[PDB]
Amino acid sequence: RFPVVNTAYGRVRGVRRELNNEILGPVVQFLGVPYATPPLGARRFQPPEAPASWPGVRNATTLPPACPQNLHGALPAIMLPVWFTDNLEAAATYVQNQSEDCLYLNLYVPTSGKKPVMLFLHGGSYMEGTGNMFDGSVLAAYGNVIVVTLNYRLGVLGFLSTGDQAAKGNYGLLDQIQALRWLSENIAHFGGDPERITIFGSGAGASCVNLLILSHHSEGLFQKAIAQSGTAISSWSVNYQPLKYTRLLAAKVGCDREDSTEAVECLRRKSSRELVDQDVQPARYHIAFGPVVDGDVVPDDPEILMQQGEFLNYDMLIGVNQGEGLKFVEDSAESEDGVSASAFDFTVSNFVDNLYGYPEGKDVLRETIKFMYTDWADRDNGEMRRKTLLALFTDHQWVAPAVATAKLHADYQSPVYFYTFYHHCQAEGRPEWADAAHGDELPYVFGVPMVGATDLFPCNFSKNDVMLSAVVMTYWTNFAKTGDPNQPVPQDTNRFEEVVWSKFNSKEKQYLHIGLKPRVRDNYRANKVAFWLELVPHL
Amino acid sequence: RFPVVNTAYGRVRGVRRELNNEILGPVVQFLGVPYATPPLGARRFQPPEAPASWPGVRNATTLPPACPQNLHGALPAIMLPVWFTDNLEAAATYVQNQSEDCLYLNLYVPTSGKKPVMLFLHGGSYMEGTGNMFDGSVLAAYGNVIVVTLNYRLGVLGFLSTGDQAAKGNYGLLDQIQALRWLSENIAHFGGDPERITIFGSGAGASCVNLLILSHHSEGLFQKAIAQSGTAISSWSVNYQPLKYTRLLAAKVGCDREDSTEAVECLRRKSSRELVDQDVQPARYHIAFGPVVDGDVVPDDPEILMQQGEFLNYDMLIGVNQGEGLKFVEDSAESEDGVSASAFDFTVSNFVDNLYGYPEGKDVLRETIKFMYTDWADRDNGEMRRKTLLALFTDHQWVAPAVATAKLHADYQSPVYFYTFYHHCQAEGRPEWADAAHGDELPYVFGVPMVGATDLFPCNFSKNDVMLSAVVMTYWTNFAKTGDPNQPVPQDTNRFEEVVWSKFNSKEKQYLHIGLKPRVRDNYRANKVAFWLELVPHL
Amino acid sequence: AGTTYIFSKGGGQITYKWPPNDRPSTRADRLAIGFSTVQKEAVLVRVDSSSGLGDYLELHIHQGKIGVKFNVGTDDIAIEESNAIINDGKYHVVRFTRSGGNATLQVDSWPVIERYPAGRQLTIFNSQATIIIGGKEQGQPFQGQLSGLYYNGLKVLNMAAENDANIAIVGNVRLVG
Amino acid sequence: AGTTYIFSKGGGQITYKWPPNDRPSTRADRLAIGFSTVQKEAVLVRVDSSSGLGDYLELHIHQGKIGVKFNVGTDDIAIEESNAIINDGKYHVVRFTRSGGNATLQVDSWPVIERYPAGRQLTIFNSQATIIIGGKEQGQPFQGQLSGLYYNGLKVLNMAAENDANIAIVGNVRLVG
Ligand SMILES: *[C@@H]1O[C@H](CO)[C@@H](O)[C@H](O)[C@H]1NC(C)=O
Ligand SMILES: *[C@@H]1O[C@H](CO)[C@@H](O)[C@H](O)[C@H]1NC(C)=O
Ligand SMILES: *[C@@H]1O[C@H](CO)[C@@H](O)[C@H](O)[C@H]1NC(C)=O
Ligand SMILES: *[C@@H]1O[C@H](CO)[C@@H](O)[C@H](O)[C@H]1NC(C)=O
Ligand SMILES: *[C@@H]1O[C@H](CO)[C@@H](O)[C@H](O)[C@H]1NC(C)=O
Ligand SMILES: *[C@@H]1O[C@H](CO)[C@@H](O)[C@H](O)[C@H]1NC(C)=O
Ligand SMILES: [Ca+2]
Ligand SMILES: [Ca+2]
Repeated sequence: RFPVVNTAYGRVRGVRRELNNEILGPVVQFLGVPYATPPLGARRFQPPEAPASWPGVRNATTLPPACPQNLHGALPAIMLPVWFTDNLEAAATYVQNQSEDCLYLNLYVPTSGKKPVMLFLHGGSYMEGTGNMFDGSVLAAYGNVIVVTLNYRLGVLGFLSTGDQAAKGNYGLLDQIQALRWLSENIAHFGGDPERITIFGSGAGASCVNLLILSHHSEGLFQKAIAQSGTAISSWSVNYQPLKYTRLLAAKVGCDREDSTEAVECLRRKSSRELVDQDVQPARYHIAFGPVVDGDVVPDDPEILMQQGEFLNYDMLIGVNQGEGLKFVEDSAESEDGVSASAFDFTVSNFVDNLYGYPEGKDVLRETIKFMYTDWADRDNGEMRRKTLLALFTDHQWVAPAVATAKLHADYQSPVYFYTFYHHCQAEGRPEWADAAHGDELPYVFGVPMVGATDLFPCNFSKNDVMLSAVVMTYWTNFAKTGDPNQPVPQDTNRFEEVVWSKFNSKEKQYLHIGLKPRVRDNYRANKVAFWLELVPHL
Repeated sequence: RFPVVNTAYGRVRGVRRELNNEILGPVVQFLGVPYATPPLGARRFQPPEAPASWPGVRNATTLPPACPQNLHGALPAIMLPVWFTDNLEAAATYVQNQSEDCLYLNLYVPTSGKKPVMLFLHGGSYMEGTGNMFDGSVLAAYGNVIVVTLNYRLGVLGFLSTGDQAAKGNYGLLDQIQALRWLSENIAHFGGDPERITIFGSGAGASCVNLLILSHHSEGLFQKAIAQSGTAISSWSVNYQPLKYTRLLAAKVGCDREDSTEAVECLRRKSSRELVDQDVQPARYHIAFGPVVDGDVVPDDPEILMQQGEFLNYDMLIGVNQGEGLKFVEDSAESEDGVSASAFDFTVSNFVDNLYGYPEGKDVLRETIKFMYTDWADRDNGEMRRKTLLALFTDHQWVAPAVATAKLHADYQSPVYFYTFYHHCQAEGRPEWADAAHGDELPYVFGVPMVGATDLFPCNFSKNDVMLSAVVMTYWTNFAKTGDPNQPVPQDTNRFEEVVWSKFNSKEKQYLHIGLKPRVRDNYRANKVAFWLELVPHL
Repeated sequence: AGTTYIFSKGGGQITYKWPPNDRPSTRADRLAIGFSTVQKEAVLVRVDSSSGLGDYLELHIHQGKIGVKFNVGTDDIAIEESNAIINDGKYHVVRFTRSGGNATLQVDSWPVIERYPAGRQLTIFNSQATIIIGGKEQGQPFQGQLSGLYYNGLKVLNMAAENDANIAIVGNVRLVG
Repeated sequence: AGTTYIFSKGGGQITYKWPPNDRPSTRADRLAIGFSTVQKEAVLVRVDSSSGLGDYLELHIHQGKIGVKFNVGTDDIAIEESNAIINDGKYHVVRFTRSGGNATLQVDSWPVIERYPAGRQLTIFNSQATIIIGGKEQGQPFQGQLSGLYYNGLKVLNMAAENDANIAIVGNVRLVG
């Protein structure tokens, strides 16, 4: 049918699309309901407002337009998910209707009371992506939960700031908070539960989730959180010099005033497409436009705030993949042997210069992190140097910040569940030596194996992948239901039945090792994590 | 019988003691044959000369006297073998007839050509020990080799020096070289082969071996060297500040004249008992009286000398044990747990000040060697901090120098065989957590388990101990015979039959893991060895 | 006066122990209590965090003047009704509104005493563990009558009288009526 | 005056390969060889270390002057007999004795020439591998007659005449008689 549900601002008409598979029940999709006023003119570069009531019934059947972006331009290719960089054309297929009016969200209701809600905060980086790429319909049909995927302002229109009061910034975070408010005060009509709202995202979008924890704006909106392959303390999570890039963009676009307010007004006079297409290149392993520490949404740097217990006890599910810096070694990934020492030292030196660059001492730090990240039992392998470089990038950017934030969240008696992903979808262009890369868990979480390969994921999915996906969404939906991945639904079609996930205590850093052969392990890369967290600050 | 042989300086009558075991033949012992004139008067602090011919037949049946030494004094207790300090009162039984004319030696002839000779250099440190303790008669009758032991000047009478030509020093090394010359020119009569002379020793004596290789004086005397648990490049192998300790001793003993010749002449008129019994304290992990770089016996710094290939291509057999710094953790061996957290950064700190003490930087070195030598999966174990402290001392003082010397000797194409000893005799006074300590391989090399427990080794020897002693004795005797541990004699009375001991190439550092489960491994503690050889210099 | 619990000779303590998996944290705190006593020095209401966390809330009468002292992590902030005598033996109600570091105290209908601390102050009360009423363990036992305890949406004496599974009264603290 | 190997048109070379397990390293070197030739520029005796090590000893005739250049590790110390001409067709015998860095070169009965290089110098000739006579592979082919090549108690030419296993003959080397 075409079910109609009345919201607090009007009435919307959904659909009743039935899934390709058999065991999955029908799913009702309200694709394209709005949650804020479209920031088109003077409301641009301002926090969003509540929507406007409409008379009658509004169609919700087609995917809403995406926010303005430039996929075929100059984007940070090191932080984007691998499946998004590989399938760039199939990704740009979705972002074709780009327009400044994009603040719409899609809900996937399924067909033990009110169903929990799971918001998905997408975004490999802050300059690209849209919510229509992830068909959260298999997940809703499996876990009996309501998946909500939103669209928020990205790039210049959502994160431009000057530090002053003329342009505070963090308009994307405010859009996400407005969407959370809309879900909190409207999901009861759809059968959802406004008291069991989880937020889960991958990549830098997960960073938003973390940045949505240290903000007093989102106090009672959501109860849990699932941050996978993302943190608020990595190098590319927040922007610390927003004026240096805002002035650069203003100068390149045509008007660079010395007054913040008039420059902001001049930018507001520009079109939404002219300033998106403009190329502003940030420093390596950083971001140009992103969340900015101002005092309203992000009171201070996320490292300081989360150390002194500035959060309100959200159940948390953190995790990382095994090797995520697959694009760190990409200039030397198509050779018979790996990286020669003359190039390994060059890459490590460039790494140190770009990230640390501390003038106090660098001839000591470079040597010690060269010595640590090499296996002396097989020193002259060459081929197994790409592995150590990949491990270096994965450990510094993803594993260490994730472990640090898990320890900090678990030091204030808030539940933390740590996971590590090893299995990956067997693609065509993915190298055999490489392992599960950045964002290589999204197909499994969303039920792509149980619905068949799509344009974004062209891999051949066997029965092993189907079982792993079923187990992964079982864990995620159990966490959404109660906050413990083991209690609601016992594991069923295997080595997944007898493994019990345990919390992440700081003293005993227990975690679960999701993969072909699961196990509740005791410490993940304790040597390198301790190196990056406890030794490098002393050098 | 009571055999008599005609040496170049006369005739000596020997005894024919028969060994207790039923698998060993008779052994002819010639004990006390002199090899140099007795340095009592003006010959003190002078290099030795050849002996004087004696008419008639000399009775060589009783053990010769030992050199002067103050056992109940301030001996360096770190470098001494464990069994020596444990049975210190029993060891003093052998050294009771201390006389200044101690320059004697004793041979243990057995009864496929001629017989090889194996000289043994004793001395845990440079101020103690005598050759009568090691009754090398079980080894002689097993491998059909002629085992020779000697006495050389130790301590002040042996290694006193000032720097100039007044007292060059290294008189103990010259006594050892004189003994080697006596064996070279007189061993043919006894039935030995004067061109197959191995020279082996454990502890500081092994250091003498590694200083008899880089020495111009000993060119054609020997051909092979077995240096077990000892190097010439460690901190306590040579003395780089002889003048300070010599002047302090001269002042303490009664005369410190501002001219070196006058002080030396005054010292030459003083009795041995009143200057041996002094108390001269060296800096920690160093020696007061020892070999000195002068230009005659040790041409230059052994670390610099051996990097430029200043050796004459001697076959080599180096070895270490698992944990040899058992006396490093001595203040925390009678505690239920291991060491405290504040007691782990105190021992390491004192280690750093005593050994390195660089003013350029020590807060970088201390932190990195404190981070490296700890188990991060058991960060608060306690016991696995005593273990890591023992491993730290063993790696710095015994394993890294041994690997460096083996690499620098195999770079110039000289057959080097590396071994690591793990099994040990279960003693009474040693801790249960401990492993094979310093000098715990000597009973097996000398066949003590095959003759029964003695006063020096009161341990309980099972069949495994006897089998291991036979195996290591067979390996040593094969090396003495042909320079190849496995060539002449196959293993006999086990997993030792099918293991083939390979060379030690500087690219693939193969070695034999001697123990209850022998197997030719590939790299011994590659991480810590590379840390001490290649990273610490950069800091 | 609501559910009146008396404190007789010898003192006592009533404790609400939060469930281990449902410990709450909040930016803003609310407190209300009607007390009747004559004790010059005592402790009425104490709120503690879990193990290792120094954040606490304390209601204490010093020199006959009731005051609220909270430590949210940075420093202790204490506000007192200095210009009023409360230990006259009558029923006196008090309310305490906490937001960030700012705190307002109201007594009956008397003028409100407000406090706006200067500088950077923390705002989160981290992982509350127990509500302590009586103050005997601290060193200032309370002898009197208490009624109407409201704390951040929780009526402590009400569910204490309702025999909740996580409430324990040790001592001579008796219910009035 | 013993075994004589005569080079012919084109050139020749004699290579002695020490066994891999018995390569000697010596602090003293002796090289005696009798020669007869009229070539102005050539190399007669070349002794090399194993692979990697730069130790070498080279006896060469250049501009009518016979000289030996050896690298023991520090610098190529070369001593040359300059006040004489030897490639006049007459038979000659040359001896070279080396100890440490010090060298002594003698030819026939003329007074010996001594080289005493100054400064700290290395001494040990590490891991001699092969002996090259004629220098066909060195770059200067040698044409003439050679006899009695005595090297540290070893006679290479004498062993060559008895079909030594390690001796290799390549080129136009001919044996007289
Ligand atoms: C959308 O609205 C139009 C307006 O009349 C209606 O005709 C149509 O049925 C609706 N649904 C669609 C197009 O799916
Ligand atoms: C995967 O499927 C595609 C299309 O069915 C096929 O061409 C390919 O050979 C399969 N196997 C792979 C990619 O390993
Ligand atoms: C030598 O020793 C034997 C055996 O003890 C003894 O009989 C003999 O008298 C000794 N002779 C001398 C000269 O000491
Ligand atoms: C050695 O072991 C045997 C048992 O095999 C035992 O009888 C004997 O007492 C032990 N000796 C010592 C000194 O413990
Ligand atoms: C606390 O008082 C300060 C003083 O100006 C004010 O800025 C702040 O907003 C107050 N706190 C809250 C949560 O309003
Ligand atoms: C070479 O001659 C000098 C000067 O006589 C001498 O000092 C040096 O010891 C000699 N070298 C050797 C190796 O004998
Ligand atoms: Ca706090
Ligand atoms: Ca050399």
